[PDB]
Amino acid sequence: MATKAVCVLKGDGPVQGIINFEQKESNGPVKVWGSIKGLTEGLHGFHVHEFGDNTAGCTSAGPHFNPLSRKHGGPKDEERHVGDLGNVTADKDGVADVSIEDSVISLSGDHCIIGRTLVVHEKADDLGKGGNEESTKTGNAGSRLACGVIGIAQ
Amino acid sequence: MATKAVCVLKGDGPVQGIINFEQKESNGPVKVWGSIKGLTEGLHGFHVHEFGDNTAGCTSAGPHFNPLSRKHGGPKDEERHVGDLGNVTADKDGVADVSIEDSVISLSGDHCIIGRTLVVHEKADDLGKGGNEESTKTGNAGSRLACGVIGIAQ
Ligand SMILES: [Zn+2]
Ligand SMILES: [Zn+2]
Repeated sequence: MATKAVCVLKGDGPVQGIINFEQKESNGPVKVWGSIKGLTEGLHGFHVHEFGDNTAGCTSAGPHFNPLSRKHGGPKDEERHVGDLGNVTADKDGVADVSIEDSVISLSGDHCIIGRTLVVHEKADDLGKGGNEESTKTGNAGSRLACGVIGIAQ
Repeated sequence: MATKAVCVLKGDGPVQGIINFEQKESNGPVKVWGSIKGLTEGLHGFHVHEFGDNTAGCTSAGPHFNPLSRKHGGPKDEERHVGDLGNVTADKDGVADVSIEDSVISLSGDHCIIGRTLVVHEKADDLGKGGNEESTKTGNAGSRLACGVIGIAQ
């Protein structure tokens, strides 16, 4: 069973990064860390999308991974998509040194995110609190700057 | 339980392709089809490798996916790696039309190839019948020309 995964995020602009995942036990959290560069300073939505399909770049990854058909939320919310990892923050150099721990995604089982797509977005995810229709779907995080398929790692 | 998967192959050179996987029954075969271009005319090894890790390009994909610790063979041989999908054939325009049906790989359970890497190789795989060590490991198929993580598809 997988205890590590990795994702190489690429896109058509300056955004690119490598993100690691580790889950030492299948009943425990997944640690998510890595570095993405090229980002405008501040918050960027950071989500696992349903499909690991990059045939049309980031668009073919589909919507946020949402096997329980919930509304969009922030990672601390009970009402959230499985793929709702919230925001990552880039510094004044444009670098996001990601450090997230999440207990809803998994590397095995029904919430398994291996073979799905991680996407870093153009804007802040409002964590489902924006009061418009879009907030309940995407958090108003805007376009997909860079993405990659989440793969099993050694 | 995935029934469809896709893989976008890319590498440092011109080899590019999209390969689709479909498995309508969990205990049934997998259909594998699509097209790779930019290849030299002739046969190229076509394998699922163990890690869906592209951090160092196709090198970080590691060895052929081999959960049952067998020897390398062709896809019709009973002694084979789970990831041994034989050769694809490129025509004079450098295009390989891939169409195979395989009963050893799966899109679910312990042989599951989602999150691993499909790699197209520089030379013909000798199907484990070239009589040196290298043949029983890699089939002497040589360099990795392009690869991608195998992702869940709609
Ligand atoms: Zn969401
Ligand atoms: Zn092999």
